[PDB]
Amino acid sequence: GASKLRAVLEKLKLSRDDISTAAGMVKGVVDHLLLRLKCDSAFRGVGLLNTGSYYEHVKISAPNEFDVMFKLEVPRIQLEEYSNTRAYYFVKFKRNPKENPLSQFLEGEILSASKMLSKFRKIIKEEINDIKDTDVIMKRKRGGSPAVTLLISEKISVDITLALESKSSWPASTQEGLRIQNWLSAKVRKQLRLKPFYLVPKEETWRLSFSHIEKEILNNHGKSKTCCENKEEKCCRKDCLKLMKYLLEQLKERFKDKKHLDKFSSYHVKTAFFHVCTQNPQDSQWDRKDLGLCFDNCVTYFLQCLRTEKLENYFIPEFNLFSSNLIDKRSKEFLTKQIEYERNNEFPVFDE
Ligand SMILES: Cn1ccc(-c2ccc(Cl)c(CNc3nc4[nH]c(CCc5ccccc5)cc(=O)n4n3)c2)n1
Ligand SMILES: [Zn+2]
Repeated sequence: GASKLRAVLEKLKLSRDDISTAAGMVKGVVDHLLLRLKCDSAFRGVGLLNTGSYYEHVKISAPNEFDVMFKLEVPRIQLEEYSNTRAYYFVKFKRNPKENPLSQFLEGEILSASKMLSKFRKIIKEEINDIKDTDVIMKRKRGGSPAVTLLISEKISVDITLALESKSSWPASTQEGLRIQNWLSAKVRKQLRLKPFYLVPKEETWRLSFSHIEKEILNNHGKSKTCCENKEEKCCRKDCLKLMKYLLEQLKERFKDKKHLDKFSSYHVKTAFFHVCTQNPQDSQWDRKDLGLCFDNCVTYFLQCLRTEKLENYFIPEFNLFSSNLIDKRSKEFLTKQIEYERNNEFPVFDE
């Protein structure tokens, strides 16, 4: 069955790597925003999350939809967990200078996201009109984040998310997360947990974000340090993740008229994939020749998650992305059946 999956992956590789002026239109827009933000008092320390993440694609079937993250370092940050949610936090300050750069967004001890987002939108709003280069128009749809969405000409779309960066130890609710010890090693888990973490808005609560960790794992993904560095140990982890992402997008596109799959997104698929990486830590369990079987492990596991309504966040295991209060039974049963139909029909959404 690996023949059809290879073709899907090769078509997908060709649209990725095909010459496109898109990422260059995005970089120029972003560079201007960053310069204008930087000469403002609240945003002096603003920058891009990854330098080279102008062409950062969440949607693997839409090469004109980009997603970028602007970060702002918050020293001496004081976090308070909201309502035992494990993942949502009030942000207050230890306060070294009474007025650090973010003072103008406080309400009491607590940092206001809505007010910080409003000034961020407005500054960006005042630089879009200033643009003489290309056709740029922004759209404000609710949710909190992705905060600002810019449309460059007819096809190019960019989501801009503002995130706070903290360089201190990850919050206690991550303690039992990142369960990579038996796969990538305990040492690697330590090195990654020494990296910063982020907070995005989503009640003026912020949500922990570990965006930046996926690139770190995906580029160094084997139990063997030489995974995918020769022909004797080529594995299919990356391809399985891409095929899972493309499955959800195609299903979401096929059923955009109904509402049942609106709660699901690629991070649900990413999460479930990395849980299978923990379950199956050996490179031999990810042999390239076994693409078809391995993809089926991933599908099977994700379907198990839907039916039991349990999908643990990868960093904060007590958080169930599939709880009833987050996604109702109807939605999960609808997705379960659509995937079964794909699985038992040699995945028709791939040849279309
Ligand atoms: C986009 N959204 C909206 C809401 C949340 C959310 C909800 C609850 C929690 Cl408890 C958290 C905690 N924060 C969080 N959880 C993730 N999960 C992954 C996917 C898995 C992964 C990623 C990289 C390496 C290995 C596995 C990507 C990511 O950036 N985060 N960030 C995040 N997320
Ligand atoms: Zn590999």
